[PDB]
Amino acid sequence: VLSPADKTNVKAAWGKVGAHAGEYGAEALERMFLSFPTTKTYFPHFDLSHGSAQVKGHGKKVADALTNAVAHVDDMPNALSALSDLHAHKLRVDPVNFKLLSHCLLVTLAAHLPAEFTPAVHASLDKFLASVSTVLTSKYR
Amino acid sequence: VLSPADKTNVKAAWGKVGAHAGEYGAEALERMFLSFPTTKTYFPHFDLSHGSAQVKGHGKKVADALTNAVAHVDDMPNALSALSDLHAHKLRVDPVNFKLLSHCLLVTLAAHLPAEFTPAVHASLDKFLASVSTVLTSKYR
Amino acid sequence: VHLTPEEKSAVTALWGKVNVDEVGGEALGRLLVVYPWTQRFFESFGDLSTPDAVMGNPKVKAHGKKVLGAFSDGLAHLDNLKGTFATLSELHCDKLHVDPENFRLLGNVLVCVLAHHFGKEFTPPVQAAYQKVVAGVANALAHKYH
Amino acid sequence: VHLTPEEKSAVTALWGKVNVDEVGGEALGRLLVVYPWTQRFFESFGDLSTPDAVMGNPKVKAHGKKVLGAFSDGLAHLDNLKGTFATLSELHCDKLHVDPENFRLLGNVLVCVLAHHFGKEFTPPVQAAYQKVVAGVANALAHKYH
Ligand code: HEM
Ligand code: HEM
Ligand code: HEM
Ligand code: HEM
Repeated sequence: VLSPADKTNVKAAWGKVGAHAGEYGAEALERMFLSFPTTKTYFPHFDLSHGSAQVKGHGKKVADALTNAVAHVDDMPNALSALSDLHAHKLRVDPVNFKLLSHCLLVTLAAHLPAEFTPAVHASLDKFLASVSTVLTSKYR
Repeated sequence: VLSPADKTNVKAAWGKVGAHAGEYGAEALERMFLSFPTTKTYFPHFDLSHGSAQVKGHGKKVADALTNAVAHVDDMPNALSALSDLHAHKLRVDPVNFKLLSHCLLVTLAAHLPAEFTPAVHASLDKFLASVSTVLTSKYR
Repeated sequence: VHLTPEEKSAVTALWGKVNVDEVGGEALGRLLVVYPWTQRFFESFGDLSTPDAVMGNPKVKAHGKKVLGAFSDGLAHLDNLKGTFATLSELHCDKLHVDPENFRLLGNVLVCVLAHHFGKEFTPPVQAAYQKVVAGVANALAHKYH
Repeated sequence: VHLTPEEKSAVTALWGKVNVDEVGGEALGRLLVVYPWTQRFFESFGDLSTPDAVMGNPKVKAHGKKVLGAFSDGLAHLDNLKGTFATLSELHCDKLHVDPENFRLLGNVLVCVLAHHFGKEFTPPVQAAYQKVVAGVANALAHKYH
């Protein structure tokens, strides 16, 4: 459960992402494909080369969804509804993979907003990313 | 989430366990200790020999708890409220360990109830055990 | 795989009692029923809408027997699993695009199947050996992933 | 683990820039804050009720320095992490009773601290190599559990 302190922190760090959100999503992706090559099994149709347009483009999609989750941290299920359906009924990404991407987002953030990535903020972001994965995997069965 | 069908399947198969719950709980525990040796790190005070009375006593407690969750399939978070506090604040069992026990619980029922362990029931019981695990680890952080 | 000669005796001994075609179509069916997201690879198989539709599906059945047939040959090379499954690993990675997690899920389901079928003959120490075996097969099938 | 010579040279060259005392204190501290349940093994350390108390705890950074020191020294025995950690593995199993899943948690926490400290130098390719290293260390630390 995201406590009031968590929401505060998540809203603080994400606020410091701003216009770079699309870039961080794209960095998170490259990190994941490289660190966990099994994840590439879901993007056979992508060009996975460094700086591919498909990757960059996709990085922003994910980024925007996260921002939307943050703006709606209090009503996550209803905000991510359509995406929950999407992943559960079409994409069918195995739940374990959400943990891999979540990690790469943390790394990306850590390497970009050093002052803000304090231990407690680190804790908050991890809880938040866990909540979002939980929301996207809730309609699986 | 547990659909009405899942609830009926769970009530039906647990009903069959009847008085053999404790015995099945103990067996599940022995199956986990053998197949997943790392799980033994949480019972370093326990006698773990074939037929250990400590293991038989714990199997019963676990079994009793599952029976209580089935009896309250409609309000599990509250029916298992005490155990959540316990696992979160005192025992602190890493969440991955619930997956291992759940699986051994499933093998034990599979081995004792071949008539009722259909793919439909198998599916429902797996979801049941998962939802119990989630309730027991909800207050960890 | 690290299996003691009592664990290897146990595995082979019980496998000798297994009906591969039957057990294969059974493990694959329950996988598709219990973890429905796994269906993402079988849309050419037809109707997988209900448990009975999945289980009685002749394409599901024919494929489960093919999968287990392969598994069985792995069983004759516990000391050379990587080598045995080398070509299949490349196939599932490069051509099929199967996330390795799927192999681990099938392994656990298989274990529930052997238990359902052998009853008390599937003792705690026998399960422990099979778990090392299914883990070994999952790792071998995923070794060529890149 | 097998790191390509250009992967090993990327690991090695960043490790030379590491202040082990600080980083080890940062890594173990964060582990206890992000994942509170890991605190079960460290209750005699004192007050860990708040993040600041955890980060400030003398016993914690002293232990962190202890742990990362071991890690550090293993990075030179990359060729044989199993033999390098064989005795420590027995100790965490038989004496300390540490669930190996904790080695994985720490490993990921460590990778986050490095990124936090090296920012732009911790490139995706460099992160990829370190992920292999921490998975290798976690696997070596657990090989002697029974
Ligand atoms: C933090 C969690 C994640 C979020 C917020 C998320 C969000 C999104 C969004 C918004 C889309 C685009 C849908 C559209 O076209 O409107 C998408 C597509 C997709 N996601 Fe997820 N996703 C997440 C995790 C994952 C993971 C872990 C994987 C697998 C490794 C994944 C694989 C896919 C795939 C394959 C697509 C479709 C790509 C395409 O063909 O364009 N997603 N996701
Ligand atoms: C979903 C299954 C689980 C249920 C229903 C469950 C239930 C219980 C219950 C009823 C107790 C006894 C409470 C008391 O009176 O002290 C307990 C204790 C305990 N559980 Fe859990 N538990 C579950 C899973 C786990 C797992 C996965 C582990 C570890 C691998 C674990 C480790 C412990 C330990 C160490 C104790 C204390 C044993 C003792 O000292 O007597 N539990 N659990
Ligand atoms: C225990 C491990 C497994 C073994 C030993 C195995 C074996 C096989 C074999 C021998 C083939 C046919 C090769 C060919 O067509 O040239 C194959 C194909 C295939 N496997 Fe696997 N497999 C395994 C697990 C799985 C699992 C768990 C999935 C995914 C849920 C999977 C999905 C597929 C698919 C999609 C095909 C192709 C079916 C078609 O359209 O013809 N396999 N596998
Ligand atoms: C992956 C890296 C790890 C390595 C290489 C490692 C290494 C060490 C070393 C060198 C010691 C010193 C023991 C002695 O002086 O005899 C130690 C002790 C200990 N380790 Fe680990 N450790 C690791 C991870 C962890 C984790 C994740 C935990 C638990 C969350 C843990 C818990 C302990 C405890 C409790 C002690 C203190 C024992 C005492 O107070 O006597 N270690 N570890």
